[PDB]
Amino acid sequence: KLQDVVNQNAQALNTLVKQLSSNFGAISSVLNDILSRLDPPEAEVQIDRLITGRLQSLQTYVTQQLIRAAEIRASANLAATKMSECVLGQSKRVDFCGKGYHLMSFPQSAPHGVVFLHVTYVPAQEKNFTTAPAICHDGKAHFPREG
Amino acid sequence: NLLLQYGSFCTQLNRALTGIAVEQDKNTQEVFAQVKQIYKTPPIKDFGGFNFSQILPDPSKSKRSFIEDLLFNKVTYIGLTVLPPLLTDEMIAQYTSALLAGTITSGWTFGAGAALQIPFAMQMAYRFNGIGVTQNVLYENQKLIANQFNSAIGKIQDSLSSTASALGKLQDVVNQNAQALNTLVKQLSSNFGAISSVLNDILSRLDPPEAEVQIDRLITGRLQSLQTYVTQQLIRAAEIRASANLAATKMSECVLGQSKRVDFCGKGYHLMSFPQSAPHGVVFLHVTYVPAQEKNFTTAPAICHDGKAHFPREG
Amino acid sequence: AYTNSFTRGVYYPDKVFRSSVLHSTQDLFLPFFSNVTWFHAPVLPFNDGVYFASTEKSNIIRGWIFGTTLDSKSLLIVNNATNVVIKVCEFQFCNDPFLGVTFEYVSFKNLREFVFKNIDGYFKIYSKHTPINLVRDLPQGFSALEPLVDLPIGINITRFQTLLAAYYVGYLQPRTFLLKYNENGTITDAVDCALDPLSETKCTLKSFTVE
Amino acid sequence: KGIYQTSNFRVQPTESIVRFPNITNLCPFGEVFNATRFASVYAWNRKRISNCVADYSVLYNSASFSTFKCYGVSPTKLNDLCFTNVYADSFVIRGDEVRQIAPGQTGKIADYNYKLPDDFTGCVIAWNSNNLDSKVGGNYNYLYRKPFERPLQSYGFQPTNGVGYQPYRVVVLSFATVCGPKKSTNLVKNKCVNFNFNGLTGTGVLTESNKKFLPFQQFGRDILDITDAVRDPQTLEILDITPCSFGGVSVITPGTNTSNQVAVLYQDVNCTEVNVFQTRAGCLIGAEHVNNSYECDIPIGAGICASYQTSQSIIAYTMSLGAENSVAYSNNSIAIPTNFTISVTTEILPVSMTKTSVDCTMYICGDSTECS
Repeated sequence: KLQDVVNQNAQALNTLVKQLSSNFGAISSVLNDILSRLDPPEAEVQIDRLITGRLQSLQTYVTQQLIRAAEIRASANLAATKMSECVLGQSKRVDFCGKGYHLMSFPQSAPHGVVFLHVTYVPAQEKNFTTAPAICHDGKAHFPREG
Repeated sequence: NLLLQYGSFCTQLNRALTGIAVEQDKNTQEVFAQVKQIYKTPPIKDFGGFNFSQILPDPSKSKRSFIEDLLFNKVTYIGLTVLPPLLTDEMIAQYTSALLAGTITSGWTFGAGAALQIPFAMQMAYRFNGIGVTQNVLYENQKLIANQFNSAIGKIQDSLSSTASALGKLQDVVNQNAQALNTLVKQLSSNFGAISSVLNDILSRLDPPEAEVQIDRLITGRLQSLQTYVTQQLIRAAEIRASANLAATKMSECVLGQSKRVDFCGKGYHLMSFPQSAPHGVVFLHVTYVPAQEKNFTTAPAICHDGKAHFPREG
Repeated sequence: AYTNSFTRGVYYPDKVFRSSVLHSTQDLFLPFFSNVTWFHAPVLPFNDGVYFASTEKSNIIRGWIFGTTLDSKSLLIVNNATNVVIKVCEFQFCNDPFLGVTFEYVSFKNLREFVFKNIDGYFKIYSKHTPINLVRDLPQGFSALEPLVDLPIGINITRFQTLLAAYYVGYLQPRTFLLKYNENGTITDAVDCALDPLSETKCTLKSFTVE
Repeated sequence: KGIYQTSNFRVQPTESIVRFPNITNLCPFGEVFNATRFASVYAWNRKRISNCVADYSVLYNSASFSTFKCYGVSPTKLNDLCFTNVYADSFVIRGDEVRQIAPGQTGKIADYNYKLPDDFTGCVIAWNSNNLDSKVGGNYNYLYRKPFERPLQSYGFQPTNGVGYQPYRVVVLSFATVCGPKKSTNLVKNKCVNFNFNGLTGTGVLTESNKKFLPFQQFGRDILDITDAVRDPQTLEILDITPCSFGGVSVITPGTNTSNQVAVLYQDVNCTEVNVFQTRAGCLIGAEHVNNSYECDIPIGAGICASYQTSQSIIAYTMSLGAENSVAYSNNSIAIPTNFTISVTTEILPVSMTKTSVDCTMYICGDSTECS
């Protein structure tokens, strides 16, 4: 997950920088060429094409950043809840603290994220028994208080 | 030849939609794949009188439960393609049958460790103990609680079968995707200020040094419409993910367990829930204890016997 | 005199087949529940297009002159005993025109409905035969008109005269209609979107059923 | 290790077909070019050529006229063109006047008898008339004196004379309704082809359909106005259009540092169209099917997964959901754990993005005020 988030930020910025090399139908992708090869009244049409291109890219990138920021906040609020419940307490919420009945967890810092060591209790060696839902004594029924 | 001049805009959309497509298998696993074994039901249905023949899979058939086939009946080419789900519905039927067969034969323990057998009335005697009802109230009522729940499952057939609007959310999600792809196709016929939407006729009608400007208007319009569709798809997928994560959370607490969270597992004090698969989604049958007929009594916070005060231990 | 355009003058907009679909379009249509000028038997303009609906036991209405002067300054459309002449010519009619008791073509109990339209330099005709008797006027059922001809002519048609007991005329208006094509590819129903707020809703949902 | 969408592939069309109606209703060229007579050079006579097939390929191929020469058109291309409305003008005159049959000219014909507009787009020709319009008593019908302006005397036209005095049956056709024949071609079925019906270009697998168009209908449309069907204009039969077979081409691999053989997946195509194995997800190639099931290593779709295994190969299999387990339930049996494990288990969550900021003017317009 963390390496994926770092990869997505890298791919987004790497795409965004690569867009500067693209023509968008201008006579060159090098802005300084357009500003020196052609006279301003001619050149401005090509520059307005290139601005329209780069601006569409920037609005794309910012929209991808916002859509991803909403995902990272949904992750951060889930993390904050797991830290409020599962570090600062013992959540009875089954499988909210990794596989098992839950005891405690320890947070660890990580680059752009957090890691939890969840200390779960998981039963292991079982024996199978004859059971009864309650037990008679004097024809009155007795029930277990716990177990 | 012109589309290449616009850079990564043909790549990053295919990447973005692949990022959705990979995640849909993930959402389906985060919800349903919460068990590491496919549990099998026993042949005899001696669940203390609780008739699950309507919610377990029918072996005579796809091997789905009866209440699932109602759901499958109730919910109804030019460059776009729908990839298949990684998990076919005849596998989601096995996962939901495993979750269900575990919940029946073993209650919550198959969420924690190995599945442990426990007789179903002896499980319900815990489910009651978990909502502060002492379990003598279960066995002293077992034949009635069986009849209540059998009857209540009976109303689920009628609720899903007789009413047309019953699956509003799944039909809404299918409808939104239908109208999105329908819009995306309609937009190909839009002029965007070119002399036509028929790209072949533009090339037929005008000199290539001119026709490039007409084609530039169509490419600009269509690409902006594709980005619109992809952005709507990503925003919609973020919502379907928040729904799937909530479903996974419910399946973790409310199928594999008993959530004490009031009005999370539907209304009432929650006992247990049974999942059922549905087209593009999931259904939960939340079984909840709702208190029904109250008498009104005089009360006192605590009582005095010897000048000593006494308080209720567990009441 | 006048009578009700109850539900008439729907025609197939284009040479397209569409099946079990609620396609919606704008064209020159007879607006629903308009009043037609009814004639029992007379110059009439041709404002944009004409819905036309004569019923006669022997089809004595046989010729219509469509043009600018109706005289020697231009379509003579004329049915005869086994043929249908059409030509554009500068020609003439009398102070009381009647029939004695550049193109070419060949073809009460009944009502030979038509719609006549000139648009984009092209003039065209559509038809239905009407199997059902009612002596009063054009029935309250539904029926769509199929095409019969087209010509390019380049003439700014202004008005017309029809020669021979009744005929009816209603001018077309640009409107959005929604059309119920059935399985067989025939129009079974239509909604005039401008008629009433319910029609403005049907043309919003496409569906004939509104929840 | 994984699966990667390397490419998208499309079946290219194997043929191009063009279809139009039966080629009836031609213009009456024999009423002008094959006529028994032609009008005086001072009085050229006009007829009409419109609302017809104008079969100009017959005139462009013809050797009977000395030259069917055009003032503003191509004679071989004219069968593919249309004139707004065509006038056919005809006259008989001495062959010495044949040079006058052109725009921008002088003499008794071109400036005083059979003159033409300076901008006149039209095609003109003549057939030699010493065997057809001259006579040994003199061809007295050769009378000669604004554009087309239909004081004068007969030309000295004769059959035994030289080609200046020998007459010719001259005519020309001027430059909607004067439209040439649209060329049909043979039909094709069940192959991906380009097609062009009456005005309907496209590309697809054509197939004979069971749909029932009304007698006036020519195209079928789907719900989203996708062109779904057509009627053939020569045999009145109705075709479905299926789009040419296309899909993604995903490549399936173990890690490169574990092996180099790869399996290729063509999504949603029949394998015939491309070892080989059909799946509900598409056609799979280079992998091989097995009856066993395993935990899903690389996903294919539709319940199929692939992995690299034993002599090694890429196998593909219906995925296991994990091992199955019947629980030993009864109305009286309980299993209780007697011992336990304290499994420490990791969970990981991202918590922040790279806190980016952008100088949007440096990105859009870096180093230029003229851009800014």
